[PDB]
Amino acid sequence: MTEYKLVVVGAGGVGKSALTIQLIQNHFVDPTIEDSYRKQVVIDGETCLLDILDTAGQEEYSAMRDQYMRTGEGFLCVFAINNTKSFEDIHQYREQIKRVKDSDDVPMVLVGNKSDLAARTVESRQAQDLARSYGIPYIETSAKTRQGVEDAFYTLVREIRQH
Ligand SMILES: Nc1nc2c(ncn2[C@@H]2O[C@H](COP(=O)(O)OP(=O)(O)O)[C@@H](O)[C@H]2O)c(=O)[nH]1
Ligand SMILES: [Mg+2]
Repeated sequence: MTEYKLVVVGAGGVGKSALTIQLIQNHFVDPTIEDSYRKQVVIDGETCLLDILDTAGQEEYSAMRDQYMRTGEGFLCVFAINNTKSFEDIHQYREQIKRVKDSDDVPMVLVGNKSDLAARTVESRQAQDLARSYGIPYIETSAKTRQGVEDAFYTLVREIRQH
C-alpha cells in the first residue's frame, strides 16, 4: 500500500498537534513529546496510508529534530494567523527542510491555522503571497472547526505525488 510520509513543522503553539489529531481522530484537543500517527484513508480514489510526524520539543534547529525530519517526504509548514512571529519563522523552517532533504524542491504546503479566531495579525493576502513566492500552495485552517483540515493534508499528498 502507498504510504505518504508527512511532517508537521512550525513554531510551538501554532496548532500542529490539534491539526493532526483532527485529521486522524476527528475531534479537537503535551507540547514537548514528538511522535508519529498513522491512518488508512482514500484520497482521490487512492486508498493509502498517511504516516504523520508531529514535531515538538524545542523551537527547532537541533540535529535531533533533523534525525526525525529526514525521513519525511512532505512538510506541512504551519503558523497561526494571530501570531506574527510564527509566520516570520516560516522562512527558517523552509530553509531547515531544504537543508535536511538536501533538495531545492521539497513537497510542502503553507498552513495558516486558528482560522476560527478573530483579530488576525497576518492577513490572508500576505500569506498567499509568501506561498506564491515559494511556488507552493497556501491553505487556511482551524483545528477547532475542522475547516480546511482535510484540504491542507490531502493537498500535501498531491504535492508529494507531483514531485
Ligand atoms: N482556537 C484555536 N485554538 C487552537 C487551534 N489549534 C490549536 N489550538 C490551541 O493552541 C494551543 C496549542 O495547540 P497545539 O495543537 O498543542 O499547538 P502545537 O504546539 O503547535 O502542537 C492549544 O491551546 C490548542 O488547543 C485552532 O485551530 N483554533
Ligand atoms: Mg505539539
